[PDB]
Amino acid sequence: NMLNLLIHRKNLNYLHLDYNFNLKPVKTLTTKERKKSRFGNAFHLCREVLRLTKLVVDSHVQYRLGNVDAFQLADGLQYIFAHVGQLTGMYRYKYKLMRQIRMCKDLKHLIYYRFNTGPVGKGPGCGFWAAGWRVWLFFMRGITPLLERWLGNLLARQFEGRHSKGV
Amino acid sequence: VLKQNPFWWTHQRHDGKLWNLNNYRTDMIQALGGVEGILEHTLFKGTYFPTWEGLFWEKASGFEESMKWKKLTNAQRSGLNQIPNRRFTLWWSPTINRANVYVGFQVQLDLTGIFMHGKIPTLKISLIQIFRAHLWQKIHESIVMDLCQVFDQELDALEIETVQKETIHPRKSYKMNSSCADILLFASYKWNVSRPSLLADSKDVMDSTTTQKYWIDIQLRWGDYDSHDIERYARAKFLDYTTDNMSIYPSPTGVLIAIDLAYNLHSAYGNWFPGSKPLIQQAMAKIMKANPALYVLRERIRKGLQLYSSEPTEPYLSSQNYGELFSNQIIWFVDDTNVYRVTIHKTFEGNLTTKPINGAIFIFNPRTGQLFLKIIHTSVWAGQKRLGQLAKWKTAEEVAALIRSLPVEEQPKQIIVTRKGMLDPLEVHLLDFPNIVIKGSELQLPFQACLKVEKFGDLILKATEPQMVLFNLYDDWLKTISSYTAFSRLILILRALHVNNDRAKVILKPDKTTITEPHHIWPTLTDEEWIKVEVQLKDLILADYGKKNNVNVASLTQSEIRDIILGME
Amino acid sequence: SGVENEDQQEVILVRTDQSGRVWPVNTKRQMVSTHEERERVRYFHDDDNLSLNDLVKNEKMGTAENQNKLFMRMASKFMGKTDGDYYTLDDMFVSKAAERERLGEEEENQRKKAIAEHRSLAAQMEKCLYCFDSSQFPKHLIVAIGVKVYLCLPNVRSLTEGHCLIVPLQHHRAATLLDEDIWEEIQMFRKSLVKMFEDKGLDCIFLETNMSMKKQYHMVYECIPLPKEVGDMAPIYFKKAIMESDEEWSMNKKLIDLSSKDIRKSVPRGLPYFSVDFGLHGGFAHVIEDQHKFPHYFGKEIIGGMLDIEPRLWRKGIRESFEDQRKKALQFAQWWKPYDFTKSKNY
RNA sequence: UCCUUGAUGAUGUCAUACUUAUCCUGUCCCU
Ligand SMILES: O=P(O)(O)O[C@H]1[C@H](OP(=O)(O)O)[C@@H](OP(=O)(O)O)[C@H](OP(=O)(O)O)[C@@H](OP(=O)(O)O)[C@H]1OP(=O)(O)O
Ligand SMILES: [Mg+2]
Ligand SMILES: [Zn+2]
Repeated sequence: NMLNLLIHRKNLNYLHLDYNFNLKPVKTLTTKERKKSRFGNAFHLCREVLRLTKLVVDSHVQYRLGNVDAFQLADGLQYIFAHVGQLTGMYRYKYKLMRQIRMCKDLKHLIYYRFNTGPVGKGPGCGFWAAGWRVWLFFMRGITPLLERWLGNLLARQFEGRHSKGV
Repeated sequence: VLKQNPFWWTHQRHDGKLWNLNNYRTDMIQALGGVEGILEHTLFKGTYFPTWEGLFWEKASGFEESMKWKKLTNAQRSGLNQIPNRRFTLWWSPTINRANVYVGFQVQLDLTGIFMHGKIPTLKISLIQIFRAHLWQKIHESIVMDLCQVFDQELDALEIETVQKETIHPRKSYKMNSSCADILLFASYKWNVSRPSLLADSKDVMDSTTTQKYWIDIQLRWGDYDSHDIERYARAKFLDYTTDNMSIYPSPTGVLIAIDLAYNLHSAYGNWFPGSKPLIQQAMAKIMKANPALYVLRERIRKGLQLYSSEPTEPYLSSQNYGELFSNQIIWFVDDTNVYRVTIHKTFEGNLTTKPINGAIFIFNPRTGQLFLKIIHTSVWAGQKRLGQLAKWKTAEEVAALIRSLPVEEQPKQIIVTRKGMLDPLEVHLLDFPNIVIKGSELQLPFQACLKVEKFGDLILKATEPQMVLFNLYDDWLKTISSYTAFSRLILILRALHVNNDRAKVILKPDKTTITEPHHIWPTLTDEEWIKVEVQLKDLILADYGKKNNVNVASLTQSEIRDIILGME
Repeated sequence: SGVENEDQQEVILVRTDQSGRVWPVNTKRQMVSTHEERERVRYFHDDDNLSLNDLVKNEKMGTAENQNKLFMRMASKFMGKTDGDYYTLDDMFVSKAAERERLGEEEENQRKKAIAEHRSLAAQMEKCLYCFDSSQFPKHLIVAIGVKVYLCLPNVRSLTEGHCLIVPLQHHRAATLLDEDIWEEIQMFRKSLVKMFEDKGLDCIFLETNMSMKKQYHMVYECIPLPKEVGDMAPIYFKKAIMESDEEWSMNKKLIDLSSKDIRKSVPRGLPYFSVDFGLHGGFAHVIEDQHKFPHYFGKEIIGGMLDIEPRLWRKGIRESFEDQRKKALQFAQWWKPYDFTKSKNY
């Protein structure tokens, strides 16, 4: 609701934010409409963070609906945290996240080799999402002030206005 | 000179080349994997060339030409600086666009089953141009229709009632998540099917009989280097699509067929009912080499790659085929050699000028002996008469209109052409008749010489109105000999007419009491007399070939003599 | 089809492609609607007019460009700037799918292409030395006449003694563009000229230089006799000089061998190919890219260097007396009396 | 019961010559 109230206050009726936080144009845009509707790293960071959380919460919703499993929930969460850079696309709008992404890959190499040891083969079957969970919460610990400042200046420019030659 | 050279210390006019790197190139190929291992990183399979040998690249017709020499304003080369790189980026596209090379969000491409990892600069334009005008949907519904029409002709060999094509929403071809049903079968009593297996498996029929219901699905993927194993893909999509709730099938006892557009691989995984796996094998093998939509795919890929090939073509009639001329099919020879014929004369200024003469289209049956002579009058050449080239198109148009007027019983199965330039117009003008195979001949025939006969020439030169005239060049031969004996006799006669054209007439008419009939072309002889004149015309062919090539005919082997007389070595 | 009455006449409007096939030619942007309810359903303006058989037809008739027509339009001025990411040349190409200006596509194709091709061809025909009914056409350098090809002699000082040419009647621009009936008759003149120069103690080198195939140059098949003590050293010169021709780090692997493959099934229909054949044995061929690092002569220069001739012969020629010195045709015609195969009226 | 100033066949029609939303990339002629 927040992201498309930001869309509808900017009168960008030709954009559409779907329910999985993919922003697509409804029609084919002119040059003026395309320059008007270019967003920045604040909007797309908030949109991709909300994509990651909706992936997590929907995994839990399909567990709570009776659709999936306990074990398949654990392995789905372990995939989500091992593959944020492949499921979301947060890296495009802040690149330093590769530091986190590679780290999760390293943990996936550390855990699986200890997990797939004996009779257990190379199937999916491994939900040990504590490590990737810690890595993506420690990311959020530092991305909270950066995004609060960026979204604050975004809202302040939308509601106060831009100061042309003020600074 | 403002340019700096690194070869400042030598010159090849004086010192020579001083380095040679062909051993380097040779074991560079052998180190990368060989040509076979290199070309699996490429779209070579998507071009569907049989071999790689005579492939020539063609940077002479790209955008870097007459325009882009003097475009000027070098800020042009700021957005359009990646346009020389497009062809390259197309060619190695199964390795640029991998999962394991770009860790990325991996969006789907527009109306395709193509996924683009990352934001490769010119790849998306190339993929839009190759799948221009809804080619995924047309490829999918052309394969569904082909497999249905395969099932529309094998009813009373299997247990059937009626195959039925679902008209589902069109937006299922480019949907990797789930599918619906590409055809539904309707068996008479029951099918004890087998179990799920592959398309290239051997045996083992078994479990439950599942009356009236049988589905196939058709999945078109766009493989990359990492994932183009079509069998593992087919079984994975089967086990995912049959055991989920988003995709619900009529029966649990059907097959899906996976086709990789990038590599031209195909396979299947499902419940095979008896006498269907060796049917679908032959069917899919036929469809992967005759489908007109895959043809547009392949030609658009080659088109975008600008990559050509002399040495392979469609497989000709060249030498070893020719026994297949005399099967139970309707085969035509078409010859347009004498269509646009010209005679040159001098004017009062002295300068030589060109006036046309009436031509003909030579259609011959090599399995009955029936002839179609289409006399092409001068009054269709009112409109160019300086260069020609519309000869090919008027010939193809008249052959197409003749097959159009001809009943469906005598329609050809193969049309075998003497001049290869006709292979492309007929292929256009016979799109109304898809079952006609058009095949070229390396084996050149003397069918131009048939109009050297006085009856044909006096018919053509004195005409003033286009007419279709019928003949039989096997005059009464089929009462005693076979079609191929009569055909080899006719090739001997026409070749001897092409070589000397008068000594053949003297030898075939040595006596006034030897006669010929007005219903027929050649004199009436008993079979011993035919053996005599066949040996004589064989001598006329061989002696003049040896004279034109400074060789003796008493040393030539039987295969060499056959190649001299019948075709060309 | 199209008519276009060129100053009195009638010409059937046709287009040639790369492969030399000749097809009959039948006869503010509004940003159409390249979506639906929220979903994209077509890219260009005519993705629902074309059927599958129509795509097969337009793939066969369609010339081998399809990138160039779009890149010409989106290369021009007043058209923004690719700002790195978020607006590349990819989505610029998606945005340029306008609604072409009421058969303006067929108009530009027909008018540009048909008229341009005809205009160029007419000019070439008018000033062609060959194609009998032309303007220049010496007409006394004719020695032979065949069914479809003829011998000629060059209009200039003629590099060697029995220098001759094998020219077809019509413009055909290549040997790979020839039909088999013309090609088998060029091979008969070739096998007769070899037998004429072999009994005279000479040797034969048959050149075929085919430059860029869109300026419509007439086909001419060289024949340059040089003495046998120099023609046994002739594949060495051409083998050295083909590989020290064209743009280094080329693609197509220079010096195609033609020992038993005889360019008809060696070089694809469409792309330039210099070729040289030594007598009756086929020699070499070189697919030409980069039309500036390869001279339009190239063969008379190698032959003219191994015979130590001045460069005014091979480039630009030296003219002769317009009837008097050009009666080497008289000398050539008494050479080509025993080896004439084009007549039988010699009673 | 007002009110303000002039530059030597013309005028019209038809024909000929000179520049494109539009693009292609270069050769003649005599001793
Ligand atoms: O293809 P491999 O080199 O053998 O590696 C794969 C890959 O892991 P890496 O990313 O570390 O290479 C898979 O993940 P992705 O390919 O999807 O990134 C992973 O499975 P997940 O997808 O579940 O991570 C899989 O693990 P496994 O084979 O145990 O299922 C693992 O193979 P290895 O485990 O043999 O390294
Ligand atoms: Mg700018
Ligand atoms: Zn000409």
